[PDB]
Amino acid sequence: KMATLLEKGKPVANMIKKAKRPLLIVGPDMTDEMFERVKKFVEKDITVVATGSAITRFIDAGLGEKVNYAVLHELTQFLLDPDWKGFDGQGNYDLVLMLGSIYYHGSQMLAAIKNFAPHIRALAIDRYYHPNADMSFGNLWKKEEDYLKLLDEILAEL
Repeated sequence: KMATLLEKGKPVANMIKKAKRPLLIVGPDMTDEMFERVKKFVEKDITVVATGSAITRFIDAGLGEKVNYAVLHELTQFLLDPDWKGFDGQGNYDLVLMLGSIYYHGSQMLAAIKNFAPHIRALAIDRYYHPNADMSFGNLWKKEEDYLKLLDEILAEL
């Protein structure tokens, strides 16, 4: 199985709304315009976790106290455990969305979750196709605006 291609943001919003406990993982490979969208996600009914360098952006935006922090491989370890209590002690996350991942690392985490965590559905919502997600955006990086538009479709529906 390769990740089903997602071509619109509305379907992604719908899955976020239906999940019991959605988690948005935000890594360091975020353009300035991507980070404008991510600020807006922080205000939605979704748990946000920043990995590595991404945490600095949230701090400088004054959103430090509105997001979680993790080291990516450690967070992946916790996610794999079906019995992990999550950041708030109230459970694991049934829907995990990934953006801004260093591609190679994001790919390995997605493979780990696919192989070992059937309890999680994983969506890659980045500007590169991630075959290892359950679902992924395509290779949109040549025309970043197309990608921003998809993120805007998610946001408008949330």
